[PDB]
Amino acid sequence: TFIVDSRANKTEIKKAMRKLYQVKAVKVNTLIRPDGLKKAYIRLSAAHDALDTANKIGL
Amino acid sequence: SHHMKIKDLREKSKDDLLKTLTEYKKELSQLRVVQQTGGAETRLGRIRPIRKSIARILTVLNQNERSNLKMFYADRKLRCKTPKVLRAKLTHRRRLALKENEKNRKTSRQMRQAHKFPKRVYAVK
Amino acid sequence: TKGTTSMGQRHGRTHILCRRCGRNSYHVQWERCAACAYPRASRRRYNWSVKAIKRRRTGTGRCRYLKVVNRRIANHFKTP
Amino acid sequence: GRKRPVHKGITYGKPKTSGVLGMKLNKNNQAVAEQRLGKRFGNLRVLNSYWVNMDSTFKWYEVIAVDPMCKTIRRDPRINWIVNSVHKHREQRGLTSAGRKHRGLRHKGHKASKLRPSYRAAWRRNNRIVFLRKR
Amino acid sequence: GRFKPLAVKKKYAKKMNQNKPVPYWIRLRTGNRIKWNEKRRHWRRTKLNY
Amino acid sequence: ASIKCGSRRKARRAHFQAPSHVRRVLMSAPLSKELRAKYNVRAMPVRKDDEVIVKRGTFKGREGKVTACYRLKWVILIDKVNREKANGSTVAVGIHPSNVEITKLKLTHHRKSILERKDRS
Amino acid sequence: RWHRKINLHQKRFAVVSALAASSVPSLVMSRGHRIDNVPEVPLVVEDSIQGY
RNA sequence: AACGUGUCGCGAUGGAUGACUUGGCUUCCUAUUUCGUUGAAGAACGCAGUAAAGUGCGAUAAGUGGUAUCAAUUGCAGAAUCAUUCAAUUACCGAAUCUUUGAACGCAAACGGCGCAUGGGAGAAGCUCGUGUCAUCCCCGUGCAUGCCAUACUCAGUGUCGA
RNA sequence: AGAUGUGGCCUGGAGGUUAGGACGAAGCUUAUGGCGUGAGCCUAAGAUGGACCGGCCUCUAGUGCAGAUCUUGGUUGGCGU
RNA sequence: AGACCUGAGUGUGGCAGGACUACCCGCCGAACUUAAGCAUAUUACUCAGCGGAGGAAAAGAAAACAACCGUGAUUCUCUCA
Ligand SMILES: NC[C@@H]1O[C@H](O[C@H]2[C@@H](O)[C@H](O[C@@H]3[C@@H](O)[C@H](N)C[C@H](N)[C@H]3O[C@H]3O[C@H](CO)[C@@H](O)[C@H](O)[C@H]3N)O[C@@H]2CO)[C@H](N)[C@@H](O)[C@@H]1O
Ligand SMILES: [Mg+2]
Ligand SMILES: [Mg+2]
Ligand SMILES: [Mg+2]
Ligand SMILES: [Mg+2]
Ligand SMILES: [Mg+2]
Ligand SMILES: [Mg+2]
Ligand SMILES: [Mg+2]
Ligand SMILES: [Mg+2]
Repeated sequence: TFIVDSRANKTEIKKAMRKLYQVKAVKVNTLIRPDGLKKAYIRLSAAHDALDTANKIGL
Repeated sequence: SHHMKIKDLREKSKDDLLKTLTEYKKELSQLRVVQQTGGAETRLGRIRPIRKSIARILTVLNQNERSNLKMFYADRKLRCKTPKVLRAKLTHRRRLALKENEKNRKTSRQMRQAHKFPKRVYAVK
Repeated sequence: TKGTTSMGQRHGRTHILCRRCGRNSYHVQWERCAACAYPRASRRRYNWSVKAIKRRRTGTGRCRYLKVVNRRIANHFKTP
Repeated sequence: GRKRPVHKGITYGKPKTSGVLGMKLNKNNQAVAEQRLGKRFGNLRVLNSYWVNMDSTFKWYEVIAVDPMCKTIRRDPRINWIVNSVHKHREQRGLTSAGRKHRGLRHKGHKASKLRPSYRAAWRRNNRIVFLRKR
Repeated sequence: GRFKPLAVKKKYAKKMNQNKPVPYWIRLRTGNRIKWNEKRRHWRRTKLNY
Repeated sequence: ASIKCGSRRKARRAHFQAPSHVRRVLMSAPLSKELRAKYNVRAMPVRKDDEVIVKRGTFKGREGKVTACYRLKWVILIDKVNREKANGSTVAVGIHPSNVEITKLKLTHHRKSILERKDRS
Repeated sequence: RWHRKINLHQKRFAVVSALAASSVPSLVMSRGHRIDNVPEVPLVVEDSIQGY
């Protein structure tokens, strides 16, 4: 789950989740919040562990 | 801490300046995760010195692009295809106004009467 | 009746927000703003209300460019 | 003539201001022709016009305009004054020859004393209550 | 209801992020003027009508 | 600075709405007469870490080192000039630099360039 | 009306009258001035003070 | 008696008066003093370690550059050096940045919408001898409102000729 | 009703003069008396205040309240109804 | 075939559009009011409305005034009045 910029589509969020983070997004479900921000749920490709990515990010 | 001085930053090339811009956009992006997951007040708090040094790399990159493009259109007779972002921005009214190579244009007779009868300096006693 | 009961019969919106005016003055059936006359190129300005003239005037907002161009003229368009 | 555009010919108030059809505009049609050109072709500075032809319905005027951004006009001394931005719409302010006609500036002496430089320039001058300082 | 334009949703989102109180350290500055927020909007008392 | 003029309302506005480079000159202190007589300068803008002695107030006759020039509060902070709160914790008490003369200067080669500029010789 | 205009002779005859009364030492003294040690009224000094 | 009434002393309620005044109002003066398609004024949304409003600024976002100043800012944190520049801070200004709009101008519009040319990008399918290349899809730049002036090619006309 | 006179009183500021104030100015308070026909002035006491101000001669004006279904703020009987 | 004339289409280089509008230029243009009524007249060739510039604008270089012993572009001031 990431806050992304509110003027990106789901295709360019997948391509940024490949160049920053060396993982493969199979499904992005975006959501412009009542805060005003766009939140994306980004499911990884089951060849990539979610905790192993989230430790490298650190959270 | 890490803080790009601009005097050692203007001596870089266009490739090394971009390579240290991705270096510092990446370091800012992994402090936006410690700004959301708690964060010690020392690691966080390098957010201004990074974000103002990104502003120094981009102002060296952009001042080197307008310098190498203003010296691409004033070089020769290509100054009709000069894009208007590079032209001398004045007031809108001052660009349309008559230049002073113009506007002192005068008739062959108006030149003669200022040469046959010029305004004299004189006194009185 | 015309008092309390008829207040509940008011359902829609006459005006929505103006894309230019800023205000809740854009008429929906007649596509025109009650306050800045948008989409007309000129804005509403009437000397029978100078108090409204003094509210939509230069300097009531931010003046992003008249800040910079007034000192460009005051410093006589200097250039190194 | 000028039909007064009151709704349905109905107008109000004092009977001197009741007429609709016999009223006449205070600008001649040559000035009105020059203003319709220059309000329509904004990049051109019109200087004066002249009578061409009449019909029973229409009058025609050739209005001479000049392009102020043309490099010929800017470099030519006897026409480059038109490029200065005080002549931007000479027609809309009564500064052409037909404008100076309906202002009365064909006359100079005792026939124009109420209207030199303008009627408003003489109205203001003749009616402003002057307060001298020590009086 | 469900339909809103996104430009109305983003104006309604600004007013949620403005509806927060003055923090306490504002009240401890030198030339202080602000005790409370004077613009605390409540959804029932005053209507935005976007 | 030239704050004083004919109009009080304008003079008293340019004092209390002064930038911190104007507030530095306005927050000046005299020099001690063994130090005024050396540099031939009569007063000096106060820096941090230069030593002063206090001449007006309840803290008059107190020496010490300047630890903060708090220009927003128009005051100075000497370490040796302080008191305690209800907790027993100590807090530094502000003095205006009028009430204070300098007994040692903190010198840099931008501060040694102000003394050569104000040198009356 | 802020400013007033006074006749030219009546401004001159008022400057003269206030100038005549400076010679009277009773009127200079009854106006506040401490002239108790002054040599003479009208006091007149030399022009060496115009070079101090 | 009780209630009540009156007078003084002390309390409360109330927020006048005085003193104060970084504000208004009025007058007078000095200029290489007058915005915008090179996108203005206005409107919108954002930007701080902490930040609602306001101020300042624009994804370089409470600012970057340069000059002058010469050790702060300070509510609390943080911070190479503790100061001939190359990192205080403030003031000033030449170099820049300047989101979405708006005359608003590719077409629309209670749509963060959709084009036609053109260039760049990314590209886990294919093809290639993991590299390259890369179909749709998806991003980004630029050109394109209309009128007019000048201009250098393609035309229309049983307009007048002409072979 | 009205006119007029007043070395008649009072308030803000200005020109002059003469003086007060941290040993306590302005303001406020009154079973504080004094004296003026009166408008008013002055003293005293504050177990009040905390920094400005008086008198006289001239000059000037946004200069004197009890009521305008007066304006604005507050309070009150009705009423613990 | 070609020309000339009158019109098109694109390419290229430009410009106009909105803001301000105190003053100023062009138009448009009232009524309350005053006349102790009211209609001419007055308010006023003013308010409001529309268009257009500038640092000022507008005017200006005699188809002028005069009737003199003559004057000499415009603008403004005092006066004329
Ligand atoms: N005394 C009544 C007041 O008089 C004031 O005005 C007075 C004077 O200011 C005013 O004087 C005017 C003068 O101002 C103006 N500049 C010129 C005029 N010549 C003067 O008038 C003068 O001459 C006339 C006759 O010519 C006399 O009738 C008049 O009394 C005299 N003052 O005439 C009034 C006579 O005293 C105000 N109008 C006003 O405050 C009030 O009516
Ligand atoms: Mg005249
Ligand atoms: Mg559009
Ligand atoms: Mg009064
Ligand atoms: Mg316009
Ligand atoms: Mg009236
Ligand atoms: Mg009447
Ligand atoms: Mg008007
Ligand atoms: Mg002119």
